[PDB]
Amino acid sequence: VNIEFEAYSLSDNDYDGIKKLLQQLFLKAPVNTADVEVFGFISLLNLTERKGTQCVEQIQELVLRFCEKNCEKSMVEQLDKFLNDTTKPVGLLLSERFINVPPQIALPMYQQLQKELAGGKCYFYLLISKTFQVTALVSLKAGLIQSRSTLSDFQGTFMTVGIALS
Amino acid sequence: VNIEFEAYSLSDNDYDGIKKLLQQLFLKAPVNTADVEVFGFISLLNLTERKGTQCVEQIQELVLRFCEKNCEKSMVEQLDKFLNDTTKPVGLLLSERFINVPPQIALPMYQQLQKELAGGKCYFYLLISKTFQVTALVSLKAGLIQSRSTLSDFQGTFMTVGIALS
Amino acid sequence: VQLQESGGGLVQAGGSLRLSCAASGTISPRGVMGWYRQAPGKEREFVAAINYGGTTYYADSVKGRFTISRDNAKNTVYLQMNSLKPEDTAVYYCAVYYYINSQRKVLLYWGQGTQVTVSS
Amino acid sequence: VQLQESGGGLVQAGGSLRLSCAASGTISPRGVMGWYRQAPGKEREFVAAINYGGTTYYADSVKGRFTISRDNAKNTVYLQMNSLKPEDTAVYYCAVYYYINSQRKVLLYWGQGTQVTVSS
Repeated sequence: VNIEFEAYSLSDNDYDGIKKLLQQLFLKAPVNTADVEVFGFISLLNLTERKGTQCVEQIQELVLRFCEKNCEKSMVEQLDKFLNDTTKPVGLLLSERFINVPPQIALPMYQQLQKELAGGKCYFYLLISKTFQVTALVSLKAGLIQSRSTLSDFQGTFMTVGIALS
Repeated sequence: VNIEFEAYSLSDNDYDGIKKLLQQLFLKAPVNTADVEVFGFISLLNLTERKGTQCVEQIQELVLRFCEKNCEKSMVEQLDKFLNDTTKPVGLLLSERFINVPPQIALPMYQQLQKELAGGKCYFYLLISKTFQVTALVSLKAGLIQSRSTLSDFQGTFMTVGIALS
Repeated sequence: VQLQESGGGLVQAGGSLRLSCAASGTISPRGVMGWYRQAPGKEREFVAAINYGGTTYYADSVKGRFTISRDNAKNTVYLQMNSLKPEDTAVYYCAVYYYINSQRKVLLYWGQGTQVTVSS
Repeated sequence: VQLQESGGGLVQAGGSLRLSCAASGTISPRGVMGWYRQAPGKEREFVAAINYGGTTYYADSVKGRFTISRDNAKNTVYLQMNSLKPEDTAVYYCAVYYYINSQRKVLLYWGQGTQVTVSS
């Protein structure tokens, strides 16, 4: 099972709305302590579970719906339901066990996801990114992959991890 | 991973106490509807989880403690903690998602466990049995096995199933 | 809206049956009526469907053997089943559904189904 | 009860170190003092232990190279480490524990550990 989506066609305020969407997600969970922009989350999943596969139906359906023709302004509203609907698997999985790691944790996890994506643990990622001042490029990557450990054993199943890089 | 325990050395009131212990367990959960004695439960487990392996530590420790020399009257008290301690993985797993199936469901599941034990899904079973009037034999079998489906897809992970055959 | 299936039964291989599904109420002109089958221990699969305007759809497994038709005045859909095979043995259910758009189907009503058995 | 490790450091392979672990309070005569080591990215493993009566225990990896001893008047345990190998590089922790019975060990106190580095 693989599901990989990338969009380079976003508007500055589409990026800017989704960033706010992710930010509430951050503020809404436990916070932890002990150029380019990147924001999003990396959630570990178990596909032998009901939750695991119930999520995937939602994720796959969102991606299917993102493959609509004029489906671009809608991105920001469709993401609003997706991740903020607790009446739903993905919005529910992000209210429970969402942890906010500081950037020194986050960068290694981004970079390894970025390696693993380029070339057994089901990971769910949603990741926006801006490269500048001006804006040179805006990118929403979001996918379901099975790979090598990105978590440092510091993460459990249905544990989600916050990315926030500036 | 395999863990299999059988004891044919029980007293009539050791059997009779454990039966009461299992019975409260039955009364304490949702009840479902749509010669020899056998009583116990069959609980499906996922070993890639924390819960799954936290249970096994308890199960393995109970079995280790059952391999003590004079450890027979203690069986009834040690089982009392084991399965009724919600401050503990196994006593907690039996308070959540314990389902009581009628005997027409239960017998097929016993019989298949009895086949699979004789000769990938981690199952946890605890099973007492009397063969008579008089008492000819009393048996406490209890183990951790990985096998073929005993549940009829009617069971989920960390779902436990009641056995009660008369 | 209730859907009432009928015309199931036992038949020999190569034989024919005619299933009927009557609706207790008026089906919207947006309503598609479809037949689905469920073999023992299998999921429910699509067999054939017909829209209000008479456009027909068939599964590849029944194409050239089965013929769906609809009577709008009787609120009834028919499935003529010819050249029956042992693999056509299933419970056959009718359903009413409509499309919101090209990607979104809403199933509204299911019938209770009718048994078809094809003996060798 | 605090346990204070000392005598860690850098040494060449084949060399020797003497670790010491002092307890801030009186250890019960039922108390066993043990050394444990944790290499980078590894679990904490047993090295050696000594009971109040001077009975010694060693891991097979250090047998014939290391010698544990205890001073009951100073509440101090020593680990003489001879013929050091690169694989002896770890943080070394002392602990106080006792046996309730033949199967049940209770760990009471852990020290903060001392670094040992064995260079090639």
